[PDB]
Amino acid sequence: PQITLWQRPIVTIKVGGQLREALIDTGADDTIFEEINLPGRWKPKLIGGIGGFMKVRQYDQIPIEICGHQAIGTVLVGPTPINVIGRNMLTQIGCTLNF
Amino acid sequence: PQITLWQRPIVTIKVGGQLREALIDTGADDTIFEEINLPGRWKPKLIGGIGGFMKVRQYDQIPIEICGHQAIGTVLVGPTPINVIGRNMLTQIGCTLNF
Ligand SMILES: CC(C)CN(C[C@@H](O)[C@H](Cc1ccc(F)cc1)NC(=O)O[C@H]1[C@H]2CO[C@H]3OC[C@@H]1[C@H]3C2)S(=O)(=O)c1ccc2nc(NC3CC3)sc2c1
Repeated sequence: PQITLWQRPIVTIKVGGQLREALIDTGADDTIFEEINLPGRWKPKLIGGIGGFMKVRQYDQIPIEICGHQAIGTVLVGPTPINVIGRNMLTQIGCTLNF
Repeated sequence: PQITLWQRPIVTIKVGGQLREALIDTGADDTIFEEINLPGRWKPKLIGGIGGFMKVRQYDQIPIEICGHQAIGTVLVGPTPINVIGRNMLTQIGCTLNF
């Protein structure tokens, strides 16, 4: 779809067998969710944002469905105030900005 | 223009008579710059992001040029790790997401 920006660009996600909502976030390099339970090994990572840093778990090669489009890639799990779909996944679904 | 997401979507800005670069950030409600000097009255604001909160100065009705497009609106000034153009300005330049 085309999505305008009058409201937060929130879409429906399936990840790890669970359903969530997440913000299409062109300012995010990576994809971050709070309150998901992913399988297998992970690696602790510190990431920076406004406000400072956040410890996350880094999971690699995770399948995700983003508004009906399939992608796989790294998902970070940690205390973000809103789930975000970052460019690592957006590039796989052909998402672009236009003005 | 159309902008893909293989790299950070950074554009050239003029704000307060000064030239800067900033990220087109659909995950940002508001527009934030570090290291700009805006004229006139402002109001202290705490904003949240990953990592926690950040104190900013809130300036209203600030003209900005974003990749050659004119907008006016609220600009927040404070210690962000990267300057961001948020939806308050993106809607005025007709920016949309597409996939
Ligand atoms: C640069 C920064 C913009 C990136 N963030 C993405 C922005 O879109 C976030 C999304 C957001 C919204 C709300 C919220 F509670 C928390 C986050 N917006 C945000 O803080 O907005 C703030 C601010 C703007 O006005 C209002 O709107 C929401 C809120 C309020 C004040 S990030 O979440 O820090 C992030 C994401 C992925 C990522 N991947 C990395 N990988 C490492 C480098 C290789 S580092 C990294 C850092």
